[PDB]
Amino acid sequence: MRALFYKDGKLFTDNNFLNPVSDNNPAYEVLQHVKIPTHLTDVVVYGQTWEEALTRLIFVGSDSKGRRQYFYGKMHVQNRNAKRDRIFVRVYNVMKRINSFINKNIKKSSTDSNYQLAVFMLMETMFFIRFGKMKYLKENETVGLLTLKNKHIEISPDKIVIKFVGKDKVSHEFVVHKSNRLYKPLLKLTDDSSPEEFLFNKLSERKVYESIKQFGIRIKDLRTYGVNYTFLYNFWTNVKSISPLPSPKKLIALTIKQTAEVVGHTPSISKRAYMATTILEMVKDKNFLDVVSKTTFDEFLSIVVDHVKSSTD
DNA sequence: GTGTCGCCCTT
DNA sequence: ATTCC
DNA sequence: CGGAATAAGGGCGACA
Repeated sequence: MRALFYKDGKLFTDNNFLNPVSDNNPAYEVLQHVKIPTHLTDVVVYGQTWEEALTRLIFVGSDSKGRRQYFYGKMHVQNRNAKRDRIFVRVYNVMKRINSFINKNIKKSSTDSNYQLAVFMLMETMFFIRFGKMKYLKENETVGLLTLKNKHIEISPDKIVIKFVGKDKVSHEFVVHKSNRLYKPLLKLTDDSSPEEFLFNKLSERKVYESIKQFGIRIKDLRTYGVNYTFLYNFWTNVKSISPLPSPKKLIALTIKQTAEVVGHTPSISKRAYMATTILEMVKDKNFLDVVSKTTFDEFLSIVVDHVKSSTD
């Protein structure tokens, strides 16, 4: 669709606002259905009907820091939500490969990029930490996995504590005890003598992208997966543990709250942006609780994966 | 090859 | 993404 | 619970 330029209710083909579109351009219908936020500038509106806008990019504008902010139609958003079912199955199906890659590489020297990649994947599948692009470190002092420095790693004789300030200035602490798979290779990777150096000093964005590619997923998919995996573990444990069973509502709520606290974000975003939609609806089915009764977690996980498989298509 | 940018899209 | 409503 | 408002993340291919 053609990008039209918006000024004071009016649409133009050029960014200098010298060439107006016709009064019957279909994007004017779009403007009847959406509010252009007053805080955005340099607004671009796509030339399309409202029906076409439902599934597409509608408009873009610059916020006060000059960032381009994109607004999408409701069906685009719904189609986005629907993907999480598929992502959840896909990661489950590739986890054994990821663990095989970790185990193969985690015995190498700490200066070997393959070792570092192994430790990156292990930390990620254990803690679901965000990728950590350098750009937000520079722009906002934001730390994620790739931008961890030795300063963020605190070594005690019993434990290792990873603490850093991540997206939206939300502080995070993850603890790695002596008995953890991760403890030895993390202790090995960290350089106490160089607080300001990156932990993953032989990695880069490109090198991470190239390595994750072999598993058919992105790093953020490991986070989507971990949220669901964690919800399911908690759901199972809850059904199995709490003496008088809470109401349905109360149980889902408790499970989300627990899951969101492990992951480090709000219950609201956990459900809105991470939980697979089919998982959520199957957990409302009162016929489901009985299936849970006498499963192992893996049997339980395996039934959920199968139901999500046959319900995504 | 590297570090960054610019666009798109997501949380 | 958090916050607010 | 849900959703509006707006801030700031990730993914990917191209530029310097």
